[PDB]
Parts: sequence; C-alpha cells; structure tokens
Amino acid sequence: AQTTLMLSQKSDVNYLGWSTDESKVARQEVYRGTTSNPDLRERIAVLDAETRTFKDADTNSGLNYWYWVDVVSENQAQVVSNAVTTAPSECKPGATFENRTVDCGGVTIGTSCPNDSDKQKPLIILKNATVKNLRISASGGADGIHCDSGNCTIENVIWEDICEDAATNNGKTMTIVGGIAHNAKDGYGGKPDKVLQHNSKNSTTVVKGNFTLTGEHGKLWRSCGDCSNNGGPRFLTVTSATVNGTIDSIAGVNRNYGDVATISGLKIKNYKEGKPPVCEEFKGVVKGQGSTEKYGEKWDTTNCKVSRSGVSKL
Ligand SMILES: [Ca+2]
Ligand SMILES: [Zn+2]
Ligand SMILES: [Zn+2]
Ligand SMILES: [Zn+2]
Repeated sequence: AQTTLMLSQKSDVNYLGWSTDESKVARQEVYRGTTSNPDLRERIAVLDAETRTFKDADTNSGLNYWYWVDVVSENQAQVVSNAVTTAPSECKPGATFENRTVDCGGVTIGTSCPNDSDKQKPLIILKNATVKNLRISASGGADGIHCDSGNCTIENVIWEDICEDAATNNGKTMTIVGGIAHNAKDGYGGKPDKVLQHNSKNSTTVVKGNFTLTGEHGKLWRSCGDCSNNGGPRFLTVTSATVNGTIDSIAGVNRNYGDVATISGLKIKNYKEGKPPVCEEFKGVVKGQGSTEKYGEKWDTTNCKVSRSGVSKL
C-alpha cells in the first residue's frame, strides 16, 4: 500500500491532505518535526480511519515544519507517506482521463481565472476516471475538474482559490474523497459561489473523507437551478466534510425536480442553527422557461434529508 501527502498553508494553519490505497485502515497518525529527519518526527495526532485531511494550528512563525502521515492497517502495517514541508506529468491542463486512475503525485496545474468571464475551460476532464493528489493554482483555477461521464473520483485535490467552481458533475456519480478547497472574498473568480456544480440527471455527487473548505465560500453543492435542458433528479450524499471558514449555505436542491440532499458528518466553524443554513429548497427551471424561487432552509423533508444531528460546531 501507499500514502501520498500534500500540504496547504492557510491563515496560520497547515492543512494536510492525503490519499491512501490501504484497504483495511484502523487509524491514521500525523507526525511532525522541525527538521527533515524522519527519525526525529513526533506524533501530533491520532485520527480515525475515514478522514483524509487534518489541520495543524499549533505552530510557531519562526520555524519550518515537516509532516508525515502514517496510515495504520488492522494488521500493524505502517504505510508512511512522503514528507511535506513549509520550508521554501500526465496531469496537464486540458487532459482527459478515461476508464482509469491517474496519480498526479502532488504536482500543481493551472491556467487562468479572468474577471467577468462568461465561459472557462475545465483543467481536467474525467470520463469514468479517477484523479488523485493534485493541486490547482490560486490564479489558474479556470473551470476546475469535470466528471463528464460515468463514475469519477476526485481524491486528495487541493484548490488554492476556486475559480468558477471546483468540480462539475456531468456524469453518473462524482465522488470527492478528502481534499482541501479554498475560496476568498475578493479572490480569483469574483464573489465565492458554488464549490460543486451538478448538471447531469439521475446522478449523484458524494462527499466524504472530510473534504475541507477554507476561507469564504458561497455553497458546497448546487443542483443546477436554471440550466438549458434542466431537470432532475440530482442527488447529494455528504458523509464527512468540514467548513473551516465561512459559507453562505451548504446545499441547494430543486425540489420540483425530485432532488435529494442526504447530509451527515458535517462540521462547521462556529455553527449556529441558520448560520449558515444547511439544506435549502428551490424551484428549478429550464433556461428561459420561468423564474427560479427560493423556499428556504429545511430539515428532515423529502428533499432535504438532513437532521439537526447531522451538523455540528467544528
Ligand atoms: Ca475564488
Ligand atoms: Zn463551472
Ligand atoms: Zn464546467
Ligand atoms: Zn466537460
């Protein structure tokens, strides 16, 4: 088995994101040191087997740090990641991956993110494919990653500043496994909007592995509200995610099209009921054939399958 680790620094917090192919994970341990010597690293956290992200806010400004993540199997196997530090090739813009998994090895890719653009291109297109360990540059997020057919997995991807959006589901099932997505007010792409855009129908967007949002965001997922040839049903399944920053709302479902958002394991910084609203119901429309409407935040309804127990203060 193997584990690949990536690091992203945000607001004096070091965020770690990793992917692992170990199938029987029991626990995961985070190690840190002030030097590159792995023999001197010391454990700073013991985590459950499901998360794929971690945040370290206990560092001093005058030091550099090295991190490693040890994925421990039920049978004592130590699957240790590469080291990452704060100390100062198939994955290229426009690439399409089909029916296979591509490990980007932690490289960075990006093009641009022009102000006021009406159309931007995807950096990576997946067709029943998986991409893992990739960083999207702050100034070149363009239209993120597209799942254009079948089942796609976006595993341990870091968006330094989401441009139009982070990922788009134009396929059957798009799964986000871990990853860290940053957005900011006045950042690239304008006012923060959605992270995950969902256009296909009879399809699902899945969020797990403690996908983490940092900075300021519009919403985590939106079933297209006014797409050409709009309709549904569109589904969202959230089992583990964290918002360590601010967000306007979490999910937007078009209840008239049968959309259903099923949410639990959601942690939000300083969460208060209604701040932010989690699942909101809307009326979706076909472009040019009517106006959308917002009905409001809902709990335990047909289309908003989220209970108060599904969301908590981080
Ligand atoms: Ca942005
Ligand atoms: Zn987009
Ligand atoms: Zn797109
Ligand atoms: Zn596409």
